[PDB]
Amino acid sequence: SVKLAGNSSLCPVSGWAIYSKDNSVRIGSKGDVFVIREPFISCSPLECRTFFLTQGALLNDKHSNGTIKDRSPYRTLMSCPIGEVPSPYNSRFESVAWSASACHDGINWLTIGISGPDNGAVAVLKYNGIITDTIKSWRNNILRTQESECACVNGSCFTVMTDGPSNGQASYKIFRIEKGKIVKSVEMNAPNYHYEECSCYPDSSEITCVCRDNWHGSNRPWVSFNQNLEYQIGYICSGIFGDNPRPNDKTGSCGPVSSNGANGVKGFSFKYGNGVWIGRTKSISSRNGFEMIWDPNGWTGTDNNFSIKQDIVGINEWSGYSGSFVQHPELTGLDCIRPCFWVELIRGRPKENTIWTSGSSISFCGVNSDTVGWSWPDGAELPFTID
Amino acid sequence: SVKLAGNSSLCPVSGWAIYSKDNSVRIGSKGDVFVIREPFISCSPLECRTFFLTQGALLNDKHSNGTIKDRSPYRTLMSCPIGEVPSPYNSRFESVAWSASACHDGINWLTIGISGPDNGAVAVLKYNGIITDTIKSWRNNILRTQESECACVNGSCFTVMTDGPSNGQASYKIFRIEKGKIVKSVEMNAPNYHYEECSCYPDSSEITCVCRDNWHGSNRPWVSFNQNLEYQIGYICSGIFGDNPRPNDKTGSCGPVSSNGANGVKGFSFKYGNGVWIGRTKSISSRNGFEMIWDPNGWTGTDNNFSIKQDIVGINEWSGYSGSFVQHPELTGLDCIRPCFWVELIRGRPKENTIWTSGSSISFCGVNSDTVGWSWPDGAELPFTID
Amino acid sequence: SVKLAGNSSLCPVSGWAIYSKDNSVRIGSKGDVFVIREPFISCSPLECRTFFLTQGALLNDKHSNGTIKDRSPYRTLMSCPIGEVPSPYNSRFESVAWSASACHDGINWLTIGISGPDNGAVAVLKYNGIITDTIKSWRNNILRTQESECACVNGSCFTVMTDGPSNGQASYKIFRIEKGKIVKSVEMNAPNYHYEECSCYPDSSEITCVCRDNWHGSNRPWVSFNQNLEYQIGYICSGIFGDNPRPNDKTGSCGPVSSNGANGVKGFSFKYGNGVWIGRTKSISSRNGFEMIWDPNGWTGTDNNFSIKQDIVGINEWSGYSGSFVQHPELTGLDCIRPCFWVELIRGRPKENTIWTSGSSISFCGVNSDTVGWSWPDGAELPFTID
Amino acid sequence: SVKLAGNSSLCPVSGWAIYSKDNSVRIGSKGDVFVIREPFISCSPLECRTFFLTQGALLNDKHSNGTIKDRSPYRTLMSCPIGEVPSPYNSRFESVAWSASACHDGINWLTIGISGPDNGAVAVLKYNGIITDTIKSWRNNILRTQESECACVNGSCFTVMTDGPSNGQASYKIFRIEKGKIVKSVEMNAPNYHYEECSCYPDSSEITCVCRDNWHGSNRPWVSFNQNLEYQIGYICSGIFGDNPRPNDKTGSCGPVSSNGANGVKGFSFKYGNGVWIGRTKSISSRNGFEMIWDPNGWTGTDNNFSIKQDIVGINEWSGYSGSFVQHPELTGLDCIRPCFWVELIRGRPKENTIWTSGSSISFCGVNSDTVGWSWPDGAELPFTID
Ligand SMILES: *[C@@H]1O[C@H](CO)[C@@H](O[C@@H]2O[C@H](CO)[C@@H](O)[C@H](O)[C@H]2NC(C)=O)[C@H](O)[C@H]1NC(C)=O
Ligand SMILES: *[C@@H]1O[C@H](CO)[C@@H](O[C@@H]2O[C@H](CO)[C@@H](O)[C@H](O)[C@H]2NC(C)=O)[C@H](O)[C@H]1NC(C)=O
Ligand SMILES: CO[C@@H]([C@@H]1OC(C(=O)O)=C[C@H](NC(=N)N)[C@H]1NC(C)=O)[C@H](O)CO
Ligand SMILES: CO[C@@H]([C@@H]1OC(C(=O)O)=C[C@H](NC(=N)N)[C@H]1NC(C)=O)[C@H](O)CO
Ligand SMILES: CO[C@@H]([C@@H]1OC(C(=O)O)=C[C@H](NC(=N)N)[C@H]1NC(C)=O)[C@H](O)CO
Ligand SMILES: CO[C@@H]([C@@H]1OC(C(=O)O)=C[C@H](NC(=N)N)[C@H]1NC(C)=O)[C@H](O)CO
Ligand SMILES: *[C@@H]1O[C@H](CO)[C@@H](O)[C@H](O)[C@H]1NC(C)=O
Ligand SMILES: *[C@@H]1O[C@H](CO)[C@@H](O)[C@H](O)[C@H]1NC(C)=O
Ligand SMILES: *[C@@H]1O[C@H](CO)[C@@H](O)[C@H](O)[C@H]1NC(C)=O
Ligand SMILES: *[C@@H]1O[C@H](CO)[C@@H](O)[C@H](O)[C@H]1NC(C)=O
Ligand SMILES: [Ca+2]
Ligand SMILES: [Ca+2]
Ligand SMILES: [Ca+2]
Ligand SMILES: [Ca+2]
Ligand SMILES: [Ca+2]
Ligand SMILES: [Ca+2]
Ligand SMILES: [Ca+2]
Ligand SMILES: [Ca+2]
Ligand SMILES: [Ca+2]
Repeated sequence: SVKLAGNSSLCPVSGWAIYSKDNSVRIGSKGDVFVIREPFISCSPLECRTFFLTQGALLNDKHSNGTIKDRSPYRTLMSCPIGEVPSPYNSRFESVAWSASACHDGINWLTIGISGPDNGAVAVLKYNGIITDTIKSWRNNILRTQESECACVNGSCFTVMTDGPSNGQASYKIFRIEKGKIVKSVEMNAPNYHYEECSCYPDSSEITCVCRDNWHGSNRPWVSFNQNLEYQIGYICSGIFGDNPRPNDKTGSCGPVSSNGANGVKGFSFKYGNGVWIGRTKSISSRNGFEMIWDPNGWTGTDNNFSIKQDIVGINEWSGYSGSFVQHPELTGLDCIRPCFWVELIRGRPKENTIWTSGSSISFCGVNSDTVGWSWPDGAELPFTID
Repeated sequence: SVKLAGNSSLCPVSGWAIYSKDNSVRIGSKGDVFVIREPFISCSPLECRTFFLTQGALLNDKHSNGTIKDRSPYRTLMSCPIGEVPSPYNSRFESVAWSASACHDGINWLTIGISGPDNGAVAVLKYNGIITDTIKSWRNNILRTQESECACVNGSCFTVMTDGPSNGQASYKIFRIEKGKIVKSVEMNAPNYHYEECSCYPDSSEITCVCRDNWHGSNRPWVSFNQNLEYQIGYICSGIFGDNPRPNDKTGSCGPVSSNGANGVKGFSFKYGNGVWIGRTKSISSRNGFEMIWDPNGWTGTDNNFSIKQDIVGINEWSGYSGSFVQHPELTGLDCIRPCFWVELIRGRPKENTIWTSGSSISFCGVNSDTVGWSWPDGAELPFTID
Repeated sequence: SVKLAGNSSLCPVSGWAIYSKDNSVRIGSKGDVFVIREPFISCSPLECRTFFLTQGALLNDKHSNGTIKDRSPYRTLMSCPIGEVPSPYNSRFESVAWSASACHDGINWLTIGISGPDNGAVAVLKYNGIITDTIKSWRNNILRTQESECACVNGSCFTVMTDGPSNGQASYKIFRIEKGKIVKSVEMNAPNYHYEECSCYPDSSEITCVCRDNWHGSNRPWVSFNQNLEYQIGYICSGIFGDNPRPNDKTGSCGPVSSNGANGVKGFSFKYGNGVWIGRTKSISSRNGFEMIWDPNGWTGTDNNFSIKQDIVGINEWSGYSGSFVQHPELTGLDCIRPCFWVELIRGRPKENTIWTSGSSISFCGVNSDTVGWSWPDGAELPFTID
Repeated sequence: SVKLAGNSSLCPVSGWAIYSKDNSVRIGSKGDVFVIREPFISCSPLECRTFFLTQGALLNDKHSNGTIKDRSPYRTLMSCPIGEVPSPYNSRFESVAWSASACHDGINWLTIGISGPDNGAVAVLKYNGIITDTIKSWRNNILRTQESECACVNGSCFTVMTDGPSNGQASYKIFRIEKGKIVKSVEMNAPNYHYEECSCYPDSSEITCVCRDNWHGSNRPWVSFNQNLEYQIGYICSGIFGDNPRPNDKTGSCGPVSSNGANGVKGFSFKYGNGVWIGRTKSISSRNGFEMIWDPNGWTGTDNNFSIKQDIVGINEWSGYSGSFVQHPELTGLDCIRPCFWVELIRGRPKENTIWTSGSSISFCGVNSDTVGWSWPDGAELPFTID
């Protein structure tokens, strides 16, 4: 039993092979499946698990009513083996939460679950299911975190949290956590930046996060840092805009792109030098479709040219949140950190005429062997009996 | 694999961080969830489990009819991982019982399950699921026990049982149990006292129990003892009355407070010198709401002043039973015994127009980092389809 | 990991403490519970499991139709932890079978499952879930076995099988099995005897079986043997008749009691010298009620006097099959083999107006501490929605 | 933990003893059971598992509509313990796939799952649930594989894949895989042959596959090879034709039998010198019934005589796919590789008036002790409530 090193580089990849699909909503039509949203994947040296925020209710039951709502005392962070439907019969309880993160340092699971009132939320940190720390809202305005896996390097795991307005300047903090205890934090000095729901991963002993600007950027902000939390900040320069909503592709900016900049969706990207693997919706205006784009100079370059595009979900199909997750050499036996990603497929409100909102998931892992584009949509037929 | 020492002191705490919430009733609207009551939490060196008394039926089924009833041949003690719904598909069978206790000595689980007729009930003791002892009613009047975890110190576990009237003087016995075998017992000499449903915990090699006086006390009786069963008795002196029902807060008594003293509810409190952490309903007349109060001299002082109050369940929401559970250093890695507590959220009869009665649960653990008050209620919408 | 010795004597006991109750039928009203019958319990050095013959269908589903039928290609032997409901979600598959036995030798599980046509049934023997042997019908007339646990001594396990008429002289064979392989068998020379559904247990290195005479005995036949299959045969002499149906208690016989001798029910008894613990229905004419009787000279004496009687199921409640199971010192840490027993509570056809037949179960273990009589019935309300 | 040797010979067997039956469709009438097809069994040194292709839906739910369809983005390869129903609550997720294979090399599970578009499908290979390789369609015409277990010898596992027309000459490749990585492949030079859905097993360090000719053969093609992929090809010569559909038994051919040669069904056979154990439907025109036939010179001889026939499923009952699986000495303790087989029992479309298509399964293992023929059919009553 040993700590993840996290000191090797990210595996370069040429394409994405499908890894999992849970068909949660299709199955929940009859089976006992949690109403969920904000799912994410995270692995240990032994297994990969799907984490998710339940709504404390099951699909096709009356208690799924009004589940478009983001926060409540009923939401809980739970997890199950990857690819399985989130059910009360196969799910491990993690924490009470309407915002969350989780990651394995090689020894145990760290989970972070935020609950409580909007004006004084509290993040409860657990290590091996034991409460080890808490951090309370410092701006009294919806303390919130990744909704994807934290990143671990040599026994230290890192996350980002935000507190403050969703439509203006907020406050962003980076945390270093050891055995579930916060050992260091720093507030990012990022005037005119907006960070939410960061997708963070380790790469050569350091952490890179690609996040969501809900205020005024249709491209994605990023923050990178070493174990001592010495950080750098910026925005993805590519004219291949990564957020949703967004403008049509055109000349980009290394700062926040104001056009269609308000609102957004959780997403991710993988940096490789000046290049970037961009995951994004296919629609510029709604959470529909998904695609992976390789842009060889997209991290630092502003043009809208790219080299590779791989279809993941058809433009006429619902998508939603997406996030990175990695597989360490301790798990794979490789000499690099393998990048994977998941996509949330959201069904129900507000776009569909149901009483409920829930999602299923798909995931892919990066490879250098042959791959293919396609569409792996949710596939449920709405409305349900309960609607 | 080693016996719990139980020789360190109780961890002082400034607040309570939320630990679990199962949403059992909300989920049971569709899912296969046991009708239950009298749940409690108990931990081993490895995990924490929710124990509970089923009614041998599932929610939203006709067999849940009449489950306001306390005792029957169908009630069974079962357990599942903390935070999960009590289902036939994830629950371990423990014992046949309509009253129960359980605890882990560091090596194995001890469970105590009382079943049989009101005039001759028998407690069946199990160690690692094997019957190790029995104790039969000695007053022929509803032998009954904790409905929360027993307490273990250096290979010996302790509990309290009551036999006799619920509305007058009864008989109370303390038991010392080793590997599931009763090695010693003593009858408490407590004229004018009434003890039921004790919440007991270890603290510096000795046991402290805070219980329910159903006869004539609106404050809570307590009994403490060493491994030798040499005991002391009294009542919590604070004018912050702990039982339900109870009078409005006023000058208290170190004896039983007669005002609104009849009837009651299972509860708990944590002693710290002259001070006390009091968990109680918010309503003085019904099982509604829940709050934690820190009263620096409430154990021995009679005034109605206090220093800290933390909201747990809103006054307009149903609560019910509550009980202590601890986490030992063998589990946490701390240098003290950590105090936690659970709350039963009762739904159905008699206050609601259903055919059934059942509960869900929430739990919290004590910390010295930042916390927040809120309301984490049951959240089910009654009546159900079966009603 | 070591073979059960089985060389200590049976623990003498003064009473029976309740061990488990699954409430299968009550729960199956909504939950996904197998339609079953012929359940039995058996333990390893680590755990105790309920074995049972499914009807390849669930309660309250149309496929439960006609399940009064004894034999079909759909019946399967499965098992789950004791006290849990037999569900597709918690049950281990053992074998395809409409008659069965099983037991643990201390190393692995032996299971015996008989399937195939009435005129050529085949018993499939498995050791650790791997087929190790088969034995085919030798009289071409419904090869059938214990429907309770086989008995193991020093790495050898033993069972009894019957082939031939249910209403006249049949053929009875004893088998010695090692690691799932039949190493020896012998045909019992028992003219005028009838043996079915034996309840066998180990006691001082030898095996004692108490069985069912379906031909012409209202008392129970027995067969005992050593590891070399050298056997003795007889009938329980007590005037406290053990079968169902049976006459009112009166002077008994050490041979088959012809009065009400036809038909019967699976049962058990524990021999202690000239004495016997008798488990039986309360009704002399139907499968209702259950009681344990201690008759100090009932094994060899013909009078109808007895010393102890303990109620188990009320006479106005349904019972059914019953069988012995033991707990070895390797499991309990005792210096003797502890006797326990289970009772099948049959609901549905032919006595009740349903389309189906199924059972739940209760179990008890022998102790020398205080116990109490009561009634722990099935408790389901029939008919069900499907009827 | 050690690699399977696979160097012993196949165990000669005289008959087949029933091993498992899951009753999936009967149970799925009420329970939460996946709609599935193309099930198969495969074992490790420790356990045997049922693999299967779900339709991302449950029985008796509207999402089972149209499941006669072979390929979709919703189909997933999952597995559960043998004999258990495939449920979301007991099934492990393996891969996203509408065609698949899997096998254990003694250390870990290899799974192969093909998904993507018909004109560019991709096989994703996993070792211990981690993606280790991919192979993409080379003829752009429905890349497809075994639908039964791959075969492992000394740390190398082997499979066969096909790409191209289902009604004419296609392309067939053999693969050698080590720890989930393709280390060698070769295209079979088989003009006028057609290979699909091979059932492959190890025997004396080499691999033998019996497959399906969908083009123009009513007998079955075979391919055998050593670890070096040096292969031999041919057709089973016996006049006891093995495919479905097929002509009435008559003089056979060692080449493809054109009569009723178009179309077919997945099947298997076990070679013993010039002899062959043939598993086949009972009907020559439809997927009904199943039987095992021993033909002492059927591998190389063209006559229609045989020595042994054992009934498995009645001619008036539905069958479907069938495939071999083996149990290695590492699992059984035998000095040979034991032959077993499974049968898919298909219910629904196109032969039955339902909206759905799904299957249950039975399995048998070869023995030299006594066995019996019978019929162990699916047993579900169609249509269902959803139809
Ligand atoms: C979910 O919530 C909606 C809104 O409360 C429910 O629809 C309402 O039903 C109530 C009671 O019949 C009426 O007073 C309103 O007119 C309805 N509102 C609307 C907008 O239709 C709905 O019944 C709930 N669904 C379930 C399954 O409980
Ligand atoms: C169980 O079986 C019985 C007997 O087949 C079914 O009752 C029959 O229903 C059929 C079709 O409606 C009628 O032809 C007969 O008149 C009925 N027989 C009797 C004795 O009532 C019954 O419907 C089945 N139950 C279920 C749930 O499938
Ligand atoms: C308030 O909305 C935020 C979150 O956005 C949304 C979404 O579907 O866009 C889901 C979350 N739901 C949950 N995590 N439960 C949010 N975040 C929270 C904390 O509400 C947003 O990033 C603006 O601040
Ligand atoms: C008789 O009522 C006692 C118990 O009261 C409570 C209650 O909700 O107040 C539930 C229990 N239900 C169960 N434990 N099943 C009781 N205790 C019993 C043994 O009935 C009380 O303490 C008075 O003696
Ligand atoms: C034929 O009846 C025999 C069995 O009896 C009965 C019963 O409820 O009485 C249940 C069984 N059901 C099953 N084991 N499935 C039987 N035995 C069998 C093999 O049918 C009897 O002992 C006479 O020979
Ligand atoms: C196209 O049909 C092929 C397969 O046929 C069968 C069948 O029931 O006959 C089911 C499969 N279903 C799945 N494996 N999902 C097929 N194979 C595929 C890849 O569709 C056939 O062998 C001809 O090429
Ligand atoms: C990464 O960490 C491992 C484990 O400590 C160490 O042995 C190795 O030197 C590091 N790798 C590199 C490339 O620095
Ligand atoms: C508590 O028990 C432990 C374990 O035996 C012992 O080593 C230690 O001395 C004790 N601690 C105190 C403070 O007495
Ligand atoms: C029973 O078997 C044990 C284990 O082999 C042996 O040591 C012991 O002598 C036996 N007990 C008796 C009473 O003979
Ligand atoms: C088969 O493999 C085993 C394991 O390596 C080896 O020891 C043995 O010699 C082989 N058996 C034969 C018959 O070659
Ligand atoms: Ca934005
Ligand atoms: Ca570019
Ligand atoms: Ca009171
Ligand atoms: Ca005070
Ligand atoms: Ca259900
Ligand atoms: Ca009889
Ligand atoms: Ca007598
Ligand atoms: Ca063909
Ligand atoms: Ca021949």
